[PDB]
Amino acid sequence: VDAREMKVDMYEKLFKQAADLENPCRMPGVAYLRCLRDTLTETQSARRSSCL
Amino acid sequence: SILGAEAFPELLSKVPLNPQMDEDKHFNKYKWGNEPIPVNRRTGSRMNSSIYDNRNHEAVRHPWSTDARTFHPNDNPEADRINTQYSNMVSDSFPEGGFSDAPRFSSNWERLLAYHHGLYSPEKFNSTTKTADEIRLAVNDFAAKVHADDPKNACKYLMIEEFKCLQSAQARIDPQGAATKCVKWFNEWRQCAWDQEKMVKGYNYIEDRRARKHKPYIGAPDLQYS
Amino acid sequence: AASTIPISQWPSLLYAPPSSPANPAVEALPEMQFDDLHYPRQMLLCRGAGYSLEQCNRMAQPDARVTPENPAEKLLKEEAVAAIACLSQREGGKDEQCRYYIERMYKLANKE
Amino acid sequence: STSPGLAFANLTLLLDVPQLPAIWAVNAWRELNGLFTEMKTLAGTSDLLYPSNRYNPQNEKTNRMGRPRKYNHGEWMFGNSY
Amino acid sequence: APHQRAACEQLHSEYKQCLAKNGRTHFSACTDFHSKLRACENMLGTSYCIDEGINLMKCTKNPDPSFCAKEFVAMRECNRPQGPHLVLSSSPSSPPHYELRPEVKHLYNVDSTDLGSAVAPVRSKEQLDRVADSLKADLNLPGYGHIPYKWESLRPNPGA
Amino acid sequence: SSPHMDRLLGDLKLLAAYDSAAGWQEPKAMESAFQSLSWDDADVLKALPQYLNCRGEQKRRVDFAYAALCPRPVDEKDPKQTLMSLWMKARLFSYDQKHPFVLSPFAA
Amino acid sequence: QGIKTVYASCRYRKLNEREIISDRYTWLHERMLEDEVERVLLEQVPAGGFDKTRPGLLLGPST
Ligand SMILES: CCCCCCCCCCCCCCCCCC(=O)OC[C@H](COP(=O)([O-])OCC(O)COP(=O)([O-])OC[C@@H](COC(=O)CCCCCCCCCCCCCCCCC)OC(=O)CCCCCCCCCCCCCCCCC)OC(=O)CCCCCCCCCCCCCCCCC
Ligand SMILES: CCCCCCCCCCCCO[C@@H]1O[C@H](CO)[C@@H](O[C@H]2O[C@H](CO)[C@@H](O)[C@H](O)[C@H]2O)[C@H](O)[C@H]1O
Ligand SMILES: CCCCCCCCCCCCO[C@@H]1O[C@H](CO)[C@@H](O[C@H]2O[C@H](CO)[C@@H](O)[C@H](O)[C@H]2O)[C@H](O)[C@H]1O
Repeated sequence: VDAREMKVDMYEKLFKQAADLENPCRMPGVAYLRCLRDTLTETQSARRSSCL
Repeated sequence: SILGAEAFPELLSKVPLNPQMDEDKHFNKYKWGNEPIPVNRRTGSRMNSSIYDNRNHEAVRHPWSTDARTFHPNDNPEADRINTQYSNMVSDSFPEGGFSDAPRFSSNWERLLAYHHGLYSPEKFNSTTKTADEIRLAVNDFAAKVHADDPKNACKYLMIEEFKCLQSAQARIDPQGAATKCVKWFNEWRQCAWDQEKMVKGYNYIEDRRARKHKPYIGAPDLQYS
Repeated sequence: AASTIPISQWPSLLYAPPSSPANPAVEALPEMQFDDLHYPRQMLLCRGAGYSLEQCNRMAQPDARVTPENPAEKLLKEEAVAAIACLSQREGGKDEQCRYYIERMYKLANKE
Repeated sequence: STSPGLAFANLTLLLDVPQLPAIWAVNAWRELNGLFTEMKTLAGTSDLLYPSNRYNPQNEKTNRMGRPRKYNHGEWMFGNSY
Repeated sequence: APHQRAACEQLHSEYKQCLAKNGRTHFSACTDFHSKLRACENMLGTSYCIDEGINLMKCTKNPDPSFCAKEFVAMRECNRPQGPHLVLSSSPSSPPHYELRPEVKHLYNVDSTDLGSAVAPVRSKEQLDRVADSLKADLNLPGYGHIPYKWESLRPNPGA
Repeated sequence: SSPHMDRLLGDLKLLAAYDSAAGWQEPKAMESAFQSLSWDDADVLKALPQYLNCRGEQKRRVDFAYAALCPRPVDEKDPKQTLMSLWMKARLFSYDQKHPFVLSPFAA
Repeated sequence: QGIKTVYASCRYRKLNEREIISDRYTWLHERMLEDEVERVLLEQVPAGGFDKTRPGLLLGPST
């Protein structure tokens, strides 16, 4: 779970440096990664239904 | 067939849209009269401002030919400024119709070259001032986007404030002048970023023992600080 | 009396303007919104989903995220209709002909 | 006895000599808090304690600034993450 | 051999679990596993950072004035999957150097692989003079050392 | 010969005049503006109660257009402002139910 | 005060040592987590690695 948290933090850092607030895909990307943070302690099968 | 019969009620009923129209058409429906906005405040050109510039109070030089008569800010305003709305306040520092320094390029490659060297942006040169409503709409949209980006962020309202100050100072047309106003909020955001990182990642230091003369006087209170 | 507002005080002037005979809702000034990105964003999302331009234009709808509506239009409906009737009959309320309805509305909204 | 010229000293005395008991009490309380902190440190702690600091909230689940520890859900071969 | 690979991965996870359970003070209990882990390494070409972890654990309880920095960086570079990017050069020369592997040189902003000595310089009047002279030459500022007013005194340098 | 256009532009000018006179503290001018605001239009009068009960897509179109022309939120307490807003919205509703609005830049 | 200061000097020395080693252990923890993430990511690399000569996504013609 610690490494999952680290992976999600890496994704968020990379994507936030890449996409600025004027970018349209920023809000969806940040929302999806926030859902991953919400659903770290889960399996991919259970996480898909919620983050789709 | 006359043109525009029902379209000038301001003329039929002697309604002035502004005190300048009232004074011109002699409707005399403004009790306080009209102090005309002079021409040097109605239009003009961009100028240098700092006293540590040699060409201070001189017009900015461009690749194209431009009128060098400058916009003069209101340095000695009257005491009573009956309209203290943004509409009447903005005229003291910028012209509402924009500056008179815009180009009409004879070719497209001149435009390209000016942009490439950093001497032209249409955002900057073919544009008016923004109205208070426009500023507020922009600020509120930006605030919504930032809140969506992260609610649990302490630097949120500081970022919103630097955006607000840039918009109010009309950074589209006077970016250097506006940055001079907004870099303080940028600095505060820069501080809040570290204060948040150090709270998230626990960073602290060994504080030294209390000094012998922490209190200047024995009867003085030593107010405790976190 | 009305003194000049320097440029540093304009951000507070935008959201706490001075008093006028026709003021706005200062509590709702942070809620006024009008998105210039609404239709571009809609088109981008639909074309990314895979629709055609005609399908996108048929599915397009105007923004609901705009400035909210005045509640007076739903609460003071009959009073406003009567005031507008009076105005249409009496030439815009010249020489105080719709004062009845306007005063009723003002009292209802203000309550001292 | 007294005089108008001694109003400074009179006021200062009247207002400050009653505070000396409280000042000494504050000093004693500080020494006792230091003693207890040092006894706790000798007993042992998971994370360290800063002696001359106002508040030390750090524990297994809490940072040295009162927030939850990041990456503290699992266990680590080298033991504590700090 | 995938059966053996999975068995060794399970053994390594078991070793990590035991080590975490015991803690970094009591680490001499898990000398059981080195017997098998070294064989795993020799068989699969794998490394498990055993010596580095043990040396770090031993050092941090009886620390060096360096505060075990070389042990820390050694463990960090061993635990990388593809191998260490940064290593400590082995020398007959007195001072050791930090060195960078060539196959990862394109990831780092360096002209060469030598990232300098692994110990700080020693205090020397001569080195300080050298550095100051070099900086003066690079700056090339006419005006350095000019004294427009000096307190009138028999001493050459009044005060200092 | 162009009554809809003419009355629209006149209404907008009178709204601007009302706002300016409010900023400059001019009750005479702003009451003149209120009085000159085309209250004798049968089409808009007929469309007012229709707007007050419309719902959904038409209402959203008209709200979008009104927020374009006049995005500032009027004070809920000032009936003159409320009434001018209602009048402008009814005018736009009439225009929309005769010929609907096409607000998107993408169109063909 | 001198006795207290001697004791405090000893305690502060020990505390400085502990603080340095604690911060370095935290650093190592984070780096080891990064290494685990990288080890998992390298499994997603296709057989034979990446074609570093070409673009991953070709997003237009070249006529
Ligand atoms: C009548 C009264 C008696 C008159 C004599 C009094 C003066 C005696 C001393 C004379 C010798 C001075 C040295 C001259 C050589 C050149 C050097 C020099 O000039 O520099 C000093 C100074 C300039 O300083 P500078 O330009 O920066 O030069 C470099 C530094 O000075 C020096 O370099 P530095 O900065 O690195 O040195 C720092 C440090 C280095 O030195 C030290 O650190 C130690 C120095 C102190 C030594 C202590 C004594 C040693 C004791 C050891 C033994 C102990 C045990 C035994 C004793 C126990 C004690 C009981 O300290 C000093 O050097 C201090 C120097 C003191 C200057 C003299 C101060 C007195 C000013 C004149 C007073 C006038 C009184 C009223 C006159 C009334 C007459 C009408 O020039 C003067 O001092 C001018 C002296 C002029 C004498 C005037 C006499 C009056 C004549 C009447 C004329 C009428 C017109 C006057 C106008 C008004 C009239 C009404
Ligand atoms: C040739 C013979 C040579 C003989 C040498 C004699 C050595 C004398 C050394 C005494 C030095 C003591 O130094 C002084 O002591 C006190 C406590 O006692 C310290 O402590 C004091 O200040 C610090 C903070 O400022 C705190 O600990 C505390 O507020 C106070 O007690 C001082 O920080 C230190 O400056
Ligand atoms: C009955 C108990 C003992 C009675 C005697 C009371 C007299 C004490 C007064 C001495 C002056 C105290 O002034 C100051 O207070 C405390 C120690 O007390 C120290 O303060 C510092 O060390 C103490 C450790 O005890 C910490 O709790 C404190 O956070 C830190 O600021 C300072 O180094 C000292 O300069």
